[PDB]
Amino acid sequence: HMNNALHAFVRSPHYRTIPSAGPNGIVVNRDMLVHQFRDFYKTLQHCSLVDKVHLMSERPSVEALRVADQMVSIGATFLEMPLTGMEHRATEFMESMRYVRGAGGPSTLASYLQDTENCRCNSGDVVCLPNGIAVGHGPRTNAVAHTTLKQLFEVKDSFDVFTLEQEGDAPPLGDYFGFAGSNVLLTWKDEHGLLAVDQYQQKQPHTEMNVVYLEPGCHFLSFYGDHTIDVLVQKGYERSMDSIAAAGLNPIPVQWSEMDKLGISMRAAVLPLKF
Repeated sequence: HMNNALHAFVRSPHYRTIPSAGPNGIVVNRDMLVHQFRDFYKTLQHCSLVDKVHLMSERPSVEALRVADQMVSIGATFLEMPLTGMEHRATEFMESMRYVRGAGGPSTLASYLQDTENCRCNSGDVVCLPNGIAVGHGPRTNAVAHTTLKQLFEVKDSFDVFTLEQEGDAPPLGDYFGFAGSNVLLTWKDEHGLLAVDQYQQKQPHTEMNVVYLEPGCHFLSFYGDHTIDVLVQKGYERSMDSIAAAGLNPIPVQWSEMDKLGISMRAAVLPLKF
């Protein structure tokens, strides 16, 4: 066991402003929610995924829990997202950057995507792979972003940038499509994961991939980068947990019902910074 130098920033929920119901109308239990987040923070603390967990101060909007939206880390680059859809979150991202700097992190973030005209990109649509990234193309991440990410990182000699075309109702790619261990592909069993898997296996047909089919809705957390086998799995998805352990991985159950109902994946609630 060795320390991966990965730092995870999260923001605790503001109890007073937790909505009573999620975007679809299902009931949300704020007492359960703050319970689950404290347990989630403690789970991140003792596992192989991250090294150090940093808690950030409360803000009066449940959107501020989506700390992953601010940036994505590709290699040693901390790539800022364009603010075209989230101008109202500038002051939040700001405050988050003070926590990053205070922990010994970067002084600034790379502004390539912010300096590129008409570039739309969502951090969840970028998924880190063995020697490259898979980027979803669809309702959040447009083709300029794919063009820009390729010139930023693609190396044909190798670092691949796979474009995976998404349907209009696809969630961010990383919510249902991920990597674990050395060569394990994690994907949801719905139209979105199955399409992404069909596309990715054609673009990379040379290294055979162990595809693990999770149940649709099974929130999971695993970022490739030591090939640790720890994968956070939403508590309640029994068969998914079986599928993950059937592939030599370590499924770690996390109670996530209330953040699930809020529309916030575990991935969205953790800002992982590859120091």
